[PDB]
Amino acid sequence: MAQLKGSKTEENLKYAFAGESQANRRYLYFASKADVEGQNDIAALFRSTAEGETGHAHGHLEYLEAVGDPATGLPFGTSRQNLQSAIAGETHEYTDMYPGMAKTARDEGFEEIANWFETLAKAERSHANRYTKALDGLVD
Amino acid sequence: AQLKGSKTEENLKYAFAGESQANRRYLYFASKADVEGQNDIAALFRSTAEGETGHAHGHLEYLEAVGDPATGLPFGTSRQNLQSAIAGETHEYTDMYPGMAKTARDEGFEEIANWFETLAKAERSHANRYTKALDGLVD
Ligand SMILES: [Fe+3]
Ligand SMILES: [Fe+3]
Ligand SMILES: [Fe+3]
Repeated sequence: MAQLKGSKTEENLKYAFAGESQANRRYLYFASKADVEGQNDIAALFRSTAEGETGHAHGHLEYLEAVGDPATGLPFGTSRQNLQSAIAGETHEYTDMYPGMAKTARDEGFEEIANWFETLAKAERSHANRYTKALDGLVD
Repeated sequence: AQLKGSKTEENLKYAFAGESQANRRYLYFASKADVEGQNDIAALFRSTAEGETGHAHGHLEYLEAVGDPATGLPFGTSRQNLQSAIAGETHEYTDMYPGMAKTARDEGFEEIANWFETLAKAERSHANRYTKALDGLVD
């Protein structure tokens, strides 16, 4: 638990959590590509492996509960804590991250990617708003 | 304008990492809600997680033009995807997880060291299954 704070192992858990999260997403993408190809056994293999990566990421997050949410630095655990962290993250995404990435895409000559980032800014704003209403009505 | 070597390429990789993590985080939060009996909050975290799956999917579609953010290798076809997955998993079981276990043991986190060692063994097994699948792929 707490002796983790400020260690290299803390940073390794965060890195491994990021890698495992991405591995799940990547393997599900690969599974859908296998679906389209009619490669049903390969698809099923990707999905089974992706499920293993979910368990791995879950374990990393269990350990990180001692130090804070890797996306925000905020405590996590209870639903009130979780909503507060998700709100903070989402708010940062819609106010700064995606609009900044949109502007840069546009200025580099990637109009469609800029429009995509703007679509995502709108999406995260809707997430942040829904989470806030949920927290506002929470009875714990 | 070429995506390869652009600031936008790097931003798509970063955004992909963020979106991937957001889905894992929100699913974890959904399980905490389930245990507390906050079933409406659980459903909101799951719904939101599904949105983040879409976002990650779209970032990956753009990154197909440049390479797999985990390995730098091409992806698209099952042959390419297996090859990339094998390369990533091999890095994790030979280098990443053993390095992390050594640091954890050195810092006195013995349980965590063993966790990373267990994961190294799991990724080796992943690599081996993907290699078998690639070997018999009808392509
Ligand atoms: Fe894993
Ligand atoms: Fe969101
Ligand atoms: Fe998102």
